Amino acid sequence: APKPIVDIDGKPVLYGVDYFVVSAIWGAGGGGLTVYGPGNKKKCPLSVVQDPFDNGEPIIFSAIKNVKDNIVRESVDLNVKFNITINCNETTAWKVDRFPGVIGWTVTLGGEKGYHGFESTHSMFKIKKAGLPFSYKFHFCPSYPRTRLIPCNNVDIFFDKYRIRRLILTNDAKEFVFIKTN
Ligand SMILES: *[C@@H]1O[C@H](CO)[C@@H](O)[C@H](O)[C@H]1NC(C)=O
Repeated sequence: APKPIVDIDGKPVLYGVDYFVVSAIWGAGGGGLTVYGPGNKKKCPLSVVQDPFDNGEPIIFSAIKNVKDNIVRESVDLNVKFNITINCNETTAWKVDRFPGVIGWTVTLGGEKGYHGFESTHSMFKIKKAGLPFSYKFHFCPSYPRTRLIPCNNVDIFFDKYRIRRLILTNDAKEFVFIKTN
C-alpha cells in the first residue's frame, strides 16, 4: 500500500478534514491556496491561486474510492475542494479546464465530486512526495477513463498578465505541505 500523506506535524492526512496546502518554503515561495477571478473587471469564474503570504483557505480532500481508515495516500486519485463561501455560479471543487486570459490548462473551480464518465475525471488529482522536507506535489493523470484532451502533468504556479499566481499543469511542479486547520 502507498505510503500515507503526512501533515507538517507528522500525523497522516485524512479525507473529510480541513487542511491548508502551503508553500513548503518558509520566509519565501508564497503562502497557501485560495481562489480568484480573471483580474478583468469580470468577477467570475474563479481559478485556484496561491496567496503570496497567508496560509489561504481550508481545503478538503475526498476519496474517489471508499478508504477504510480514511487516510489519504500517495498517487491515489482524489477530489479537492475549498471549504468556503464563494459568490460565483460554480462549486468550490477543483478541476482542470481552460481559464480566461490564461494560456494552457488552469486549475479552476467548478469541479465534480466522484467519478462518473470522463468529465468527472478532470476533478481527480494525485498527490506525490516531493524533494523538500514534508513536501508533496499535485500531479494530474486520472486513473479513470477520460478523453485525450487534457495532458497528464504536474501543477506549478504561473504569473499571468496581472501578476497573479495561477495554478496550471506544466512540466515543473510546486511543492506544498499540509497543515491541519485546527
Ligand atoms: C468547513 O467549514 C465549516 C465552517 O464554515 C466548519 O464547520 C467545518 O468544520 C469545516 N469542515 C468540514 C469538513 O465541513
